[PDB]
Amino acid sequence: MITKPDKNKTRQKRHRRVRNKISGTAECPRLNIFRSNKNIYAQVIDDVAGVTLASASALDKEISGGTKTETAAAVGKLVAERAAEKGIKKVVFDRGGYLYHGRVQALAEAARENGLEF
Amino acid sequence: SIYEGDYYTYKKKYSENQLLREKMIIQQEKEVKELATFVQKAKQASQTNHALKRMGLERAIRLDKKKKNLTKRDKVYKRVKMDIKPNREVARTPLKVENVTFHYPGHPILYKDLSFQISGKERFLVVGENGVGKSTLLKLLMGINIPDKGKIIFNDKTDVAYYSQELEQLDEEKTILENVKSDEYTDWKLRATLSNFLFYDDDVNKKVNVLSPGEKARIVLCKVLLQKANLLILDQPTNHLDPETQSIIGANFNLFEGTIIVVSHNPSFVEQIGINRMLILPSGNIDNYSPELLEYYSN
Amino acid sequence: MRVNITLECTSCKERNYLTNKNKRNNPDRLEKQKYCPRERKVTLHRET
Amino acid sequence: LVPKRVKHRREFRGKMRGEAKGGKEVAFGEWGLQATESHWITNRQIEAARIAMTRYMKRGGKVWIKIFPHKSYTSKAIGVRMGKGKGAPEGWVSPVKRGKIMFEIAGVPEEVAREALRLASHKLPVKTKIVKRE
Amino acid sequence: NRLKEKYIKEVTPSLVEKFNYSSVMQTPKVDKIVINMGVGDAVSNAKNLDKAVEELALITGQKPLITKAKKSIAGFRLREGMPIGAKVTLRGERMYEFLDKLVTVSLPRVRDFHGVSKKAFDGRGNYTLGIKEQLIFPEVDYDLVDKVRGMDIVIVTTANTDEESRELLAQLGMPFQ
Amino acid sequence: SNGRDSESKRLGAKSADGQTVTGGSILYRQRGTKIYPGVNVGIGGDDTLFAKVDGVVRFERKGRDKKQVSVYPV
Amino acid sequence: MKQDIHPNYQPVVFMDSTTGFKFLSGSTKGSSETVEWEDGNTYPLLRVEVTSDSHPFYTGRQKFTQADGRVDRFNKKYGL
RNA sequence: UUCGGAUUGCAGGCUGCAACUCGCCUGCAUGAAGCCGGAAUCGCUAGUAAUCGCGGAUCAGCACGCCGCGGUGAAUACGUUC
RNA sequence: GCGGGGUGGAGCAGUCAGGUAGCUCGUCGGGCUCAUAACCCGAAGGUCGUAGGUUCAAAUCCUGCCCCCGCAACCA
RNA sequence: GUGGUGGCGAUAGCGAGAAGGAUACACCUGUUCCCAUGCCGAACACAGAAGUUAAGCUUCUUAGCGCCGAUUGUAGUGAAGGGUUUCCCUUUGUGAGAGUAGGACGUCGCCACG
RNA sequence: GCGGUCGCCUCCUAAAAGGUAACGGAGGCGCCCAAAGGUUCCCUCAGAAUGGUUGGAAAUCAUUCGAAGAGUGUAAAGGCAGAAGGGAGCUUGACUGCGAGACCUACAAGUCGAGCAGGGACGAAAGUCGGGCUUAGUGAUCCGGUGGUUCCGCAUGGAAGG
RNA sequence: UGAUGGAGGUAGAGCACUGUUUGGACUAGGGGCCCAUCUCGGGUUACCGAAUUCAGAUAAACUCCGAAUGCCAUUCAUUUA
Ligand SMILES: Nc1ncnc2c1ncn2[C@@H]1O[C@H](COP(=O)(O)OP(=O)(O)OP(=O)(O)O)[C@@H](O)[C@H]1O
Ligand SMILES: [K+]
Ligand SMILES: [K+]
Ligand SMILES: [K+]
Ligand SMILES: [K+]
Ligand SMILES: [K+]
Ligand SMILES: [K+]
Ligand SMILES: [K+]
Ligand SMILES: [K+]
Ligand SMILES: [K+]
Ligand SMILES: [Mg+2]
Ligand SMILES: [Mg+2]
Ligand SMILES: [Mg+2]
Ligand SMILES: [Mg+2]
Ligand SMILES: [Mg+2]
Ligand SMILES: [Mg+2]
Ligand SMILES: [Mg+2]
Ligand SMILES: [Mg+2]
Ligand SMILES: [Mg+2]
Ligand SMILES: [Mg+2]
Ligand SMILES: [Mg+2]
Ligand SMILES: [Mg+2]
Ligand SMILES: [Mg+2]
Ligand SMILES: [Zn+2]
Repeated sequence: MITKPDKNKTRQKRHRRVRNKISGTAECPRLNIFRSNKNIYAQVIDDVAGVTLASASALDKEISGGTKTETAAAVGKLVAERAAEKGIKKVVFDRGGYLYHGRVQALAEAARENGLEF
Repeated sequence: SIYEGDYYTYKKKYSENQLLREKMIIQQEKEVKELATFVQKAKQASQTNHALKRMGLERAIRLDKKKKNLTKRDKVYKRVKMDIKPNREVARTPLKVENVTFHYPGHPILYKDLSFQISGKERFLVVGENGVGKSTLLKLLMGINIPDKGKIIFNDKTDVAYYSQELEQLDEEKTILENVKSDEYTDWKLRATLSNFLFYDDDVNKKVNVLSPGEKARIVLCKVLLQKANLLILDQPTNHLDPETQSIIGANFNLFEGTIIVVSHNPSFVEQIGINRMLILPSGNIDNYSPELLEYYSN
Repeated sequence: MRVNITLECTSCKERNYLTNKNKRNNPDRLEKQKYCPRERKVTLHRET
Repeated sequence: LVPKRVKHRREFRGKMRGEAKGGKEVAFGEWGLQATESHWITNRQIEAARIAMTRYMKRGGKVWIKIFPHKSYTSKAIGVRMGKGKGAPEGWVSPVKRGKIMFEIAGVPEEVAREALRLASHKLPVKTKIVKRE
Repeated sequence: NRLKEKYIKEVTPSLVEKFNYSSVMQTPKVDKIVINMGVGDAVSNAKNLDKAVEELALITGQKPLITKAKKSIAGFRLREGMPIGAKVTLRGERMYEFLDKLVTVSLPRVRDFHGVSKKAFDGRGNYTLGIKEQLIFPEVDYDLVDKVRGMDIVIVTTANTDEESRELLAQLGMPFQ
Repeated sequence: SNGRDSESKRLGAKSADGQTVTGGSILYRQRGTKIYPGVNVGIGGDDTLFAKVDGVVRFERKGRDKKQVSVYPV
Repeated sequence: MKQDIHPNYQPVVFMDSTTGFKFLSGSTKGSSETVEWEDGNTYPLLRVEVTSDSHPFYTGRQKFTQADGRVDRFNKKYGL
């Protein structure tokens, strides 16, 4: 008998504390990141309105696919250009409680390069 | 403090001054106790005794002014305490040296076919002059120098402790406590002995590189003591030690219940230890100790 | 033993800062990277 | 009766107004003694009343002392002027407010119970009345 | 790898059959093994703990974590944080390898070995074995030990019940009394 | 012996709900966060709640059992 | 596993000397003797007199005689 | 300790009606204290002390005691203050 | 309430100024003696009133508590 | 329908039971890789898709607990008065806590795949 | 008169804003920390049951139960489990010049402060940082010491002295 | 003065925390009795009994709760100054 805590629940515990000082406004929306064993998802959300302005994920079919790291990079590029189309430049990066090390780091750097200001 | 005269004159003047200072502090304490005793008498008197209560407060004021001008007696500097005891017992033949010859590569042979045998609980003095091989011989016994010829045999009952001449057994980079660290002793045990060697509290965290030669000598001695060996190979132990600590060293060694191989150019230290046999160098001569030591020195 | 002390700027020998330290815990002179208003930049300040 | 321990040595006298908060009904015994007034009651009074009740009952049946003397009251010795701090704790009391059921009894026939409660009431300072369990 | 092989091949289907598991995921498995060596002698001399740590590392193949007294206890002369007691955690290949070695070599070399206890279960499907003395492990060398000592090995499994735990440990080989 | 006591610290609310205040006005003195800083409200070094901007003061409940002060500019 | 902090670990084969039964497992100790092993791999070999198969308990039969009773001893001694 | 041979386990031998209380002896096994002994105290002046055995009385059996025998074989005595 | 004290059987040190439990008498055993005393030789007897803190470490420093002793507890 | 992500006092919870994985999410396979454990690829990190709904997770049942909680009455109490005035009473306004009727196994949005 | 007290912090008295006395009831302070500060990241307690060498009520280990019953340097109150508790890496913002506006207030003082600039620490960034969970840990002026200073310098230049 | 919105923990009440506390159920555990003593295991007082639980109280320095009033404020209303 031994229990393994739900990794998503542990992530959310950290994510609450992250969100205590990161929040989204119309002119500086929140870039929320979700990471699964298979895929990674990015959303641009305006918490004041509680609406996602733009979104991207490894299921868009506009991403050729590849190693999960480079799939994250493609998601970051896609979301950055979609946000640019909607006129979003500055964002605040919500790492969703993950560690800013791997897939999330690749996605964030992709967004920076493709023109999101953060 | 600067005195005119010689060492004895300084001791005479100094001893008198501390005596006259001590008597002053005694009389100031008596007057304070006298007032204190009266203050207490008033304090415990009936509240109805107005005059005594009044006088008690008046004397309480004098008592306070006395206690504020009362000279503190300087804490007398504590002397070293050594209790060297062997863990095991000496044998009748602690050390066997037979036909041992040694020469430093490129230099004349110091001794040829040197053969001696110690008896146990014996005070063995390695006499000689400067640069004659005294320290070389002791290094030979420990194993630092391998004999060119001969053999050196230690009985299995013999534990050896070595005090080198030049204080080469300390890590200057480490602290006092780190130097004395041993697998056989716990922390508080180390501190208690270091306090016996006048290293108090955070004085043990000091780097060995900042200590004086005399303070370092105490650390080396402390290492020797902590071994609890039954054979003591000491190379000029009293060197760097203040005159008070030297007498303590000699007196405690005299009572040491083990074999002592010692080298010392200090006549007082050897007398306290009470040498039994002296080995003269370079002319190997195992001899009974006596004032004939002067004859060898003269010759 | 905790005592008040002064941090002097090494570059200009200016006694810019006052602080305190425990002598026993920090026997050696305290050294900090502090802003020197006279030189208007961060410099090494050592206790004196 | 004395509390084993007290958080504070000295305590306010307090005020007694209105009915008792709780304990106005008989809980364990068949019969109970209800206070019709409000008054302090000392451990001595409680003990005297209890002894009287038990003696009459002949160790037959059970006796509950609903009240307990939590509060402590201090006093000043004769010849001591006002001031210089509160007095030392002298005794223990229970502030009893009308409607409280001070004592309960069971295991005894009705007439014995009434007489036993009558003796206890005479020992106490408050006016009382007998109450039957419902 | 032998013990893992034995587990997956024989033990897993056998437990499935006996305990009528709907999916193989329900199969209990040895989750981890924690070997704990409680050294109160460190207070008298830290080198006892040091040598105990060295022996434990040789036994386990992993450097042990030197656990510390979370609370100061005057009864044992224990000050809080005192490094008393060590532990090592083994998972996967190292876990299986050590367990197999225990079953085959370390266990027989115990003096008058009458088997292992059959009641030392927490009640959740996790077992513990109390080794009274070292020198049973081949890596101790029977001479390096200056002071003999013991240890407690905690086998934590995914089993819910001591019954499933007992069967699994027996299948992997456990000389129960 | 008793007879000692520290000076009262005049804690509590310094601005009423629905009152217009200027930036930096102290809204609430406290030990610890008895009430929390809401919108446009900062918490000082010693738990004092002050307005960051001009506006009307509003005390609300932060969830189930916690309070909050906000300053809303008009 | 952190590097350079763990005692050296090496795979090693084990043969029960009494019976020859073989099992491959890792250990810290190394044996100068080495033997081959299926998969065409050589490992240091640690010979052990007693193993699980060798140990009587696993087999289910016990070597020990369990001693003799005193009644039987008396009869044997006195021919009774 | 290849010193020491106590205690202990097992197995035997005798004597005797009988060896537990409670005999002596044997073999195997075990291997105790003991590293020359504080204050103090004892015997002995030559075939003596020291040391080595042998016999005998009592006696079914049972002595480290007693009686006796021989083997080897010293040191010291200035002196009578205590 | 003001002080003084709790260390081997007794009287005392040590405590200020942390490292190591002592001195005097006594008790026990053995000597010497015809015997006793004295005397001589060995041995025992306390973890420092107690409980907590401080410290690497407490008889020693801090807090409390319990005992014992002297004093006071009301004045024109 | 599921997965992300928020608002609203747990009426959103907890406990118990049942169903599902098409996708999705997860467990799950591994440690060569960035990266890591005061030991452990358990975790974090990364690579990857053999198996499984077993758990988590989702949906559903349940009022056991927790939660919300009307009305009535009462305690207290502002104001105005009285009495035999440490307390008690009357008029007027206000009105709990407790105990209950009951409520409730959530609701309001946005995104992405269906 | 004797005893007690005198400044500061926390609680109750204090009558649900604030304030509020008594020789009223309780306690604390005259510091400590070079991390016990800043920041980024990470973590969640105390106890109980069961099992387990030394090991015992109670040392270390494992599972489960456990919403705080722990901890928060130091009294109490308030507060904190989105941590303010705990751990690690890097650091010195325990910064310089200030400071709209507030609280408190007889005065002198005391408290809080967004924000501006200079130059930085941490962090990918957001952003946080002008000591510590908050509230005690302190003393006017005169006089004197040390350091700096583009200030003055009794005819002028210095100096002495400010 | 009214309307509206707020801050606060008093009266009252309550036991959710902390103290104080009563009775019942059960009981770890502790007590002396004998057997067995290597003091090892009982079996006992309706022996004493922690914790738990049921029921019942109590509080200036207790609170899961919580008034009336008073207080702060409103570009508010009426009257007034
Ligand atoms: N490492 C060495 N290499 C070469 N020669 C040496 C060495 N050590 C010593 N010697 C020589 O050995 C001779 C004697 O050696 P040693 O060091 O024992 O002198 P000593 O007896 O200690 O004299 P002292 O201690 O009074 O100065 C010296 O002359 C010295 O020059
Ligand atoms: K009456
Ligand atoms: K016999
Ligand atoms: K005979
Ligand atoms: K994995
Ligand atoms: K599932
Ligand atoms: K529900
Ligand atoms: K830090
Ligand atoms: K309660
Ligand atoms: K109250
Ligand atoms: Mg020399
Ligand atoms: Mg106050
Ligand atoms: Mg502060
Ligand atoms: Mg010998
Ligand atoms: Mg004669
Ligand atoms: Mg003869
Ligand atoms: Mg209600
Ligand atoms: Mg108030
Ligand atoms: Mg009021
Ligand atoms: Mg802190
Ligand atoms: Mg001039
Ligand atoms: Mg002039
Ligand atoms: Mg009340
Ligand atoms: Zn400078």
